[PDB]
Amino acid sequence: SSAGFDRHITIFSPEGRLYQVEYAFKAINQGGLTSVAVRGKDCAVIVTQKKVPDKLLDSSTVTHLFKITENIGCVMTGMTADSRSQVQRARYEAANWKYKYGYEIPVDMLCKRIADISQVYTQNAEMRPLGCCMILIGIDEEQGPQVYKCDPAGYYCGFKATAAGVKQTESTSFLEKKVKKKFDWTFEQTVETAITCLSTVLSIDFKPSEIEVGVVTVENPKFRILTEAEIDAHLVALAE
Amino acid sequence: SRRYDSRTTIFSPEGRLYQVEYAMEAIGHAGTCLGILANDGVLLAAERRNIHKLLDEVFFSEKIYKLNEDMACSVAGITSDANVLTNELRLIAQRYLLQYQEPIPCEQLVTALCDIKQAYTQFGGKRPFGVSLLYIGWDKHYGFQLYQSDPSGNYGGWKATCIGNNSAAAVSMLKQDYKEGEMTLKSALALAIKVLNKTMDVSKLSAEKVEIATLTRENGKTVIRVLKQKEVEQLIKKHEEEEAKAEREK
Amino acid sequence: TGYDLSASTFSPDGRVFQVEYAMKAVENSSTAIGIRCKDGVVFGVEKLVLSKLYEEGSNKRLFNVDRHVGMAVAGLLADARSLADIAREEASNFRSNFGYNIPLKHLADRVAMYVHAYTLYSAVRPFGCSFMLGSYSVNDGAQLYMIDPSGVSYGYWGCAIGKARQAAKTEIEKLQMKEMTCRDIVKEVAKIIYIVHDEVKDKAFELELSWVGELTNGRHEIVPKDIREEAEKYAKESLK
Amino acid sequence: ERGYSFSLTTFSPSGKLVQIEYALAAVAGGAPSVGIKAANGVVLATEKKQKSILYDERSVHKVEPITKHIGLVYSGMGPDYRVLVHRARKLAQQYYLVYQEPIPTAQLVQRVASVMQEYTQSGGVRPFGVSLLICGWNEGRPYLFQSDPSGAYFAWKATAMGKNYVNGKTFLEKRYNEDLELEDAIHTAILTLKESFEGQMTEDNIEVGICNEAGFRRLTPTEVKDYLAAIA
Amino acid sequence: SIMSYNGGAVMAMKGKNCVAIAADRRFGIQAQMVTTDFQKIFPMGDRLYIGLAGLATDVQTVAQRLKFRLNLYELKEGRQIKPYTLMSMVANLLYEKRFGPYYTEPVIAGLDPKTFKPFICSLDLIGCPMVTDDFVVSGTCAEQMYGMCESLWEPNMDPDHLFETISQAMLNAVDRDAVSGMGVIVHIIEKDKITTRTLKARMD
Amino acid sequence: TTIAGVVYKDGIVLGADTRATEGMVVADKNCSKIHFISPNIYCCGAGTAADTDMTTQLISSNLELHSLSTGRLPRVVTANRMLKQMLFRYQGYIGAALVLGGVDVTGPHLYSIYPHGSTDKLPYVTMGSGSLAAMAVFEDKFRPDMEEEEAKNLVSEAIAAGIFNDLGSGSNIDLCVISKNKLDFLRPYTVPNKKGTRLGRYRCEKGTTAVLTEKITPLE
Amino acid sequence: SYDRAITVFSPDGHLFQVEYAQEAVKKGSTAVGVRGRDIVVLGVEKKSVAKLQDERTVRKICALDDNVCMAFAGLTADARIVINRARVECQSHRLTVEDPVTVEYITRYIASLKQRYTQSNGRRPFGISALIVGFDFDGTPRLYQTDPSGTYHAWKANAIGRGAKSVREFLEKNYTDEAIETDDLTIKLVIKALLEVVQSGGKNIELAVMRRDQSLKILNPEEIEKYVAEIEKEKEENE
Amino acid sequence: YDRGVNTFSPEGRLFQVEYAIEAIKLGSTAIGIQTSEGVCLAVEKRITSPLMEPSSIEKIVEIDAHIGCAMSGLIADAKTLIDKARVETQNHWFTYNETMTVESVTQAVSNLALQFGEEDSRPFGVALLFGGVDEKGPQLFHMDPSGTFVQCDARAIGSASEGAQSSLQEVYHKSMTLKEAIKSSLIILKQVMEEKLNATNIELATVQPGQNFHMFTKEELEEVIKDI
Repeated sequence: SSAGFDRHITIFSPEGRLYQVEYAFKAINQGGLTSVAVRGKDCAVIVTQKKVPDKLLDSSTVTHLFKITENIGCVMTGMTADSRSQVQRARYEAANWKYKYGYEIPVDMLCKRIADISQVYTQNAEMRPLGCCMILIGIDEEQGPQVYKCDPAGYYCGFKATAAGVKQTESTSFLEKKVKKKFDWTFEQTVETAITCLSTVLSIDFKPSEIEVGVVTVENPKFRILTEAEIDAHLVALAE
Repeated sequence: SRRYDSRTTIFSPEGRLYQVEYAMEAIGHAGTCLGILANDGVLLAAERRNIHKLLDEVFFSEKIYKLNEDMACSVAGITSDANVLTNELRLIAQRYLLQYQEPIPCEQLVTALCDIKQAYTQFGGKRPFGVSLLYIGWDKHYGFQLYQSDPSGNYGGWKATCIGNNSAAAVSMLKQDYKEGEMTLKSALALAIKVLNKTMDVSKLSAEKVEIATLTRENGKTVIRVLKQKEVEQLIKKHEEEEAKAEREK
Repeated sequence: TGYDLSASTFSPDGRVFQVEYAMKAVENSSTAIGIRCKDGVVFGVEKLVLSKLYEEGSNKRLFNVDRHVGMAVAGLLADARSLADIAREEASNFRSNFGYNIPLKHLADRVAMYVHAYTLYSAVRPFGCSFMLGSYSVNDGAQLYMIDPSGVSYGYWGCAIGKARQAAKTEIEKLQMKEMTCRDIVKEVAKIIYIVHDEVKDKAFELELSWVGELTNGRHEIVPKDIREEAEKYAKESLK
Repeated sequence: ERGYSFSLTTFSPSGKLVQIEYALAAVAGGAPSVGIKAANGVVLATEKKQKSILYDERSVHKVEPITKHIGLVYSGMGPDYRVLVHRARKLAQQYYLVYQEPIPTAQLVQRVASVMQEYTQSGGVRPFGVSLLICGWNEGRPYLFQSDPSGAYFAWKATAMGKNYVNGKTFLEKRYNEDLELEDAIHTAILTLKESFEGQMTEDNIEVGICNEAGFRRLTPTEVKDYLAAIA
Repeated sequence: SIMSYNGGAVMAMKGKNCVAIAADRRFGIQAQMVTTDFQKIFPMGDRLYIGLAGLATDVQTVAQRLKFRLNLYELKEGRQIKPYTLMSMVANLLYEKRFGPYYTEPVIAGLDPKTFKPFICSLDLIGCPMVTDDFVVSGTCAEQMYGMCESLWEPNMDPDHLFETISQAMLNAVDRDAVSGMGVIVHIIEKDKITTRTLKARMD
Repeated sequence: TTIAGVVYKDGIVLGADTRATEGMVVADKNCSKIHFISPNIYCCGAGTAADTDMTTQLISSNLELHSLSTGRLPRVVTANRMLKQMLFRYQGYIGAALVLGGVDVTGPHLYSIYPHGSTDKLPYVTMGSGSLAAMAVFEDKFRPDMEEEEAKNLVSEAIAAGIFNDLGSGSNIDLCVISKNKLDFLRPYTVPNKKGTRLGRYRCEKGTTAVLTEKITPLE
Repeated sequence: SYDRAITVFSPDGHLFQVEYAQEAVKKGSTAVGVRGRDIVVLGVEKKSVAKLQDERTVRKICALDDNVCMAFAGLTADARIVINRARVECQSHRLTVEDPVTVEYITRYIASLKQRYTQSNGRRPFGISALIVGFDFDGTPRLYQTDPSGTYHAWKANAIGRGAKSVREFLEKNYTDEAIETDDLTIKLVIKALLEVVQSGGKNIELAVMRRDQSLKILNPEEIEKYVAEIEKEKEENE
Repeated sequence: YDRGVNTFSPEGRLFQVEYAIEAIKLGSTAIGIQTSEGVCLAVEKRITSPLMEPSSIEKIVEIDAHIGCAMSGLIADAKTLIDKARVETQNHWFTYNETMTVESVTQAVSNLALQFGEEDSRPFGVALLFGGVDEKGPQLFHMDPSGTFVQCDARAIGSASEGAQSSLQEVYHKSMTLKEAIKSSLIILKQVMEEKLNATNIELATVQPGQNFHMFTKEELEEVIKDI
């Protein structure tokens, strides 16, 4: 199943596999983190946890939610040093869309340009292919809300509900039973069904100081990050 | 970064070099081409390999490539490496014609390509080409010519040579049946169907399994004619009529 | 083995050892602590007197990047002042292009992306330094950041890097840095680095302190002699 | 930075390029796909199953157009495909800016396969892990070509790529003749993709694109449901 | 000027199922002829010609750069070149020297190979193609050739009257020009055969 | 050269003449001046006829590349942004005066691009040599939100003012109407000027021209 | 650009890629050359003809100018690119200093080209050895040879190729002063030399003499058929 | 297994610089002696074959009119250093209109001697003696493959280097004459070479304050041999 330096660099195994990429997928799992994204009928919600183990650390500088453009937000998993470098590219690629083409970049075209860059790392046998993932949300005209994931292999797809991190398979098994019964989704139900995803997988039943929620909706297309006070409003209504 | 370097350029402690000998090992298998001349005209007999029943059979040729307006080549080895060489000496002949306003002599086209082929065996840390190929053509200095290239970068003039899988068996029979300057372009065709009767293990000589192209000198034309599949099989059975006559009467 | 020679290869469980091996080189440098007060940041470095032959004021592990930004380093000292040169040069391009003094959330972002850039290729090694950045502005207050050799940065109310890291930050959270001004902090900065480094390991050591805030009128400079003599007067009362 | 500038693909002592032989193993483990030309147009049909019900199937596409009259499918790994699509999109433009003419389908495969051969010899790169099927109707007659990671190409009447490709080629050999219409070739392309799919072949588990003399186009799932109905 | 340094005149004219091209024979330097057999029409495949007029350097230079690019086209593709395709090829070659331009004005005339339909066009010195249906002219004595062709052209003409019209168009206009003359060669092509004739002009 | 455009209540009407004048001599009588960019965007060209051809093909190649990648319809502001960024780079050495018009998702949009890189969105524009004559018809008889029969009558009237008053203009009037669902490109919209009929028979016969040398070569 | 040191030192003081290339010379076909006082005579053996090839495209004796000839051994692909780089240099000497190239000058160009090429980055050394033969101005016939490490070196008689030690031992017991007496008698030394080598009994040998004012003039296999008769005829009667 | 070319030893020196020191132990031996009357400088040739022309090889070669050289170890890469020295003495004459001193020639070469690597490829495997008469009188220098040079008074380099140095420390004194320094060197070379001593196996060259660099030839040379 191995011959040559196929364990070390990005070349083909005798089985057709290539191991340096599928080693990098489980470099995401060393963060100890899990993020959930849910698309609604007229909105898009990202929820993720934050774990602050110290009192000496400033809790306002640990946000994994990042604002890419004025109308595009994202969440980052994996290791922190590679994830913040990939946000810096996505800020740069969106500004060049506006300068060259004169209008706001669609969120699927931005995920294509990130996945094309990540392809080149697993295409040359020199670079290390950036072991961190990527989840974007955004409102598109004549498409509504839409959610995309980009992995460090260069693959991407549009989702309807999304999990990434340590507890990915347990969260998606919860969500696929939720979506196929096909209830209609208001704004607050998508907030409710996203918090109760990682509250039943992780079994926490938390207070509002450990999670962070970004949202976009077609009445205010600005990507906005919720205050902990209004996080608490959805949380005490979740406990009926 | 020096741990992953494979050093495709260095010598071996016995003196020879391994990389092109592995390429000329691969040039034995996968293909069969041969040529012959003694008089007005020269031919390329090549055997097709993929004879599956689902193909379009287009592009006028399979292993024959027209290079100049009066010369062509037959190729053997890695087919993808062949497509880069064939459209490389195709414009070596054109940049000659741009410079001198005269068609290129057939010999110094071969030397120009075999210097590009030699350079990869010598520096750059680069995979050489596993491609050997034939050359027919005509020029005013010497007439009909026949050359052979090797992946090391050395060429040679010939009269009849094969680079097939059983090429040693073909050469051993070409120097058993031959005549210097008297094999006209009908006896050579009968001799061509005799040789690939031997080296092709698929017997009975399917007319779609081989390709034959001839280069004859018409006054200002130098006609390169890929002969069609309607006149192969009558040349096939003509070899078959005489062999039942010669066996029974001996 | 073989999976840990270059920084371009992951391990078969998905982590890079050349960064982890360079993180181990930090805990052989001694100790650098820095906490921020209510209205400023105070650094502190205990300096090992290796021999008598060196001069008092040699080989300072406490740099001065910009007019208001300070740096305290811990690691292989040649890589320390090499990172100090690009950070000193990065702030010069900000003032020349944008007109004003660089903020810390941008300065530590540009440096950490420069440190991260050497954790990807086989041609270069990761740095063997971790360091702290602290400053004060009149429009933003006090700031305090810290950068590991992987390239991760966060905000802190107080941090510690060196040999005894947990044994230093255990006593930092005994303080109350939210309300103290940067005068009584100077006595408390020195005290928590006398209780560390028992006299069996080192014979004698050197105190070196730093200081920034509006009491220093925004400029970064060293403490005066008389103030750090008060802290060295407040040294030998930890024997009770 | 810089590169490596040495080929990591060398000749074996048995005379075989081993990395290209391994790249064909990744092609054979891809999604199955068939392609059939019949006398007025070419049918390209593939097999696209999302792993779960959460995926949006109307987001990505296997069947891609290159120009007005050239489509292109694959069977291999995903991210390598989108690279040489964007390469082949550009190569059709530099032919058009010189000659003011849509590119022939033969000359596109001359230049796409030249990229793949150039990419298996140069320094510090692994070869592609995809094989292609390219259709198009230039000057009336249609065309159907197949490339490979080595850089060669062929001219097929009908062929299959992906898993169980050796069973599809026996199935097409007992099915295809010279005389079929386009709607007949659609019906036998679904009949050969049913050899290897799961139990439910719905309107969104497959993806079909056709050429005419009207040009290349890609079928919507409405009439794909009508072709999937009254099948097998 | 620059175009008046050597003279020259090329005319093409469309007929029924046939097309003819004509040019002068003089080579000279501003007052002084050197020879009377200078080639200005070049063959580009069967039933497709090109005429060049302008500076005598770039006439021989473009006609060799174009043949360099033509043989690469007809070997990479298995077919001959369409007359409309060569018009885009020549226009690409001249526009590359947008600021270093060649001083020539090409004229292309030929039959479409599958459907035998005539085609004529002309280009300026930086590559603006202009297809017409009656005639194109290029060279120094341009205005004299418009008075001929606007007064003599008929729409549907057999190859006999096509030859006599383009002959009287060239002989009367070039005689009125000073730096052009010394003989006129006429190529008239058609789907079955081709014809080269030289006319009895003033050697004056 | 006289090109013009207008924005009516549903779409955009563009118009032009068909003449290319080299020096003071009419070189082409049927030169088409309205170009293809996308299936919803066209452009008219003026100035150097070789510079406008090689520019309008470069941008139309990139928008075919761009729209086939995004999979949706191009926008008019993208063709505006590609043109004025590359004309500014060549510092006005490329003489290209363009009237850009199209109907994207946001509606109809009409631009005018000057060969140094300055653009402007306007409800009606004229470019070319006889543009001052065509402006006076627009300036006297424009009304916002006209019907397409009133618009086509207005543009053909304005192009005719550039025919009968400018020396370097005047032949068959081209038009094109772009709407949200219809593209009517039509070159001979009207024939304002004919050629008079010949009177004297000038006809020669075979044998009236002396031939020195003839050659015959057959083909097949 | 491929930057890698190919030729490096050994731990005892050798350059292994150099002396591996010397063994590629040590199995090429044998080339023998002596000099007379008025006519030089050098001729390779082992033509190894297979009677179906063009006899002129297999030649290993070429000319660099009118006065300078050259034979070689080793592998032929590296040879004819060193030759073509020598043809440019000896032509560029004439655009400079007006006289034709002295035979010592063209050996220093080949030897210095060959040394620095065992010194650069990412290049295996050449695998050929040469014999440069010419009669320069003022009619002084002399010859040289070139090691693959690049040490040019003059001789009175030499031989390279497969079986070169046995021929060099044969010449020292045979090279007298009166052996170079006649122009036909110096040829009888070379034909006696290569017949004491790999067999080549008139059918695989190709001598080529130069009479200090001619170009190279290869004798066809009729005088070698005549010379090998009489060289063996004198051997027939004495023993 | 394979190191790079630029690696330190655990004992700290290098690898391929130290390997090139071993390579000059295979070359032919050479002796130079500094005397206040002038610098004499000799070598053997190591003639291999009777068919070989003897004078085509050389070890003494001149750099300028007042500076000679002597090479050992390899020969083919010594000619690269000789050409850089000849150009350097002419650039100094062109720009300063004087003669470059013997010491400043040597450091102009010794800076070149350690410049290999993987950018812009191995150290040179020769060893050189530089004899010359500048304005400080006669000089004698000796460089290294490592690029380390130092003034010597009687230096013997080659395969018989350490055997000759011991026999040379006993006969040298600071008040020699050139006529006896020439004779004292050929006594040493008579011991260490393989073949017998004659007028073709060796050659000499002396540089004087009065005249320029003079190389002896096979007519004035054997009167030293017959009067040994």
